[PDB]
Amino acid sequence: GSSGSSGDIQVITQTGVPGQPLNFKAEPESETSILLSWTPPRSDTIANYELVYKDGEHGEEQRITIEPGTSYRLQGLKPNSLYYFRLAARSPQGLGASTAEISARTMQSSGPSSG
Repeated sequence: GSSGSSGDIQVITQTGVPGQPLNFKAEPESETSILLSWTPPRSDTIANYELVYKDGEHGEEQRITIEPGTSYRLQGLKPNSLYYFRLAARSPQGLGASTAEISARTMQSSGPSSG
């Protein structure tokens, strides 16, 4: 109606975190596997990356322990299914920034011919 609050959470600025990677893209390497291509920032010291994925829109935001490199191979997915993905450099001092929410569609698996 009229009564307003406009009360936003006072984010905590703690200088000391890595900068989200660049050239971040996801491609369906397989029907049950997906490859991710990203570019690591200047920060050489990297523990790992956070991959928040969820089954479609009503999925669960699960995190995976990825190795501190440039790319990673994810396995164990459903065919012809949408799956969201989000990368975010993880430092031993504090979490960094998360890349743009990108999603990849698995390959269209053929039908189980009876015969």
